[PDB]
Amino acid sequence: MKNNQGNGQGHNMPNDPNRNVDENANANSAVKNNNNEEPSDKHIKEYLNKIQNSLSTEWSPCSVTCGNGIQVRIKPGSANKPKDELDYANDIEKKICKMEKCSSVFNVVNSSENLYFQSGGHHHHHH
Repeated sequence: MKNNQGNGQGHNMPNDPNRNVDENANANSAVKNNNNEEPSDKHIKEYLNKIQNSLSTEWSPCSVTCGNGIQVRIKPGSANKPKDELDYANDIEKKICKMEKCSSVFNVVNSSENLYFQSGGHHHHHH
């Protein structure tokens, strides 16, 4: 039988009552499908750097639903040469390919591709 509050929660950062809980709403909008939107330049240009570290000669899928697909990889001719000296404007070889299933006759859900859009979580909004 004690009348003292005690340590309880203890030292901690203050909460934000002003901030509203829109996480539930965000989850509903955190999923997209049946979209024919082409990949962004930011996404495409970052890919060059993303695979830059592991750049090699290989033919990759178009990776598009209704836009001119493009894959950029080291040119086979320059494959023998060190990759470090190879650059996008110097020896990188690329090709174009359009999606065959872009006949606009059958819907193609992109729910399976949603994971890419989401970072596997969500961040709250402050102020």
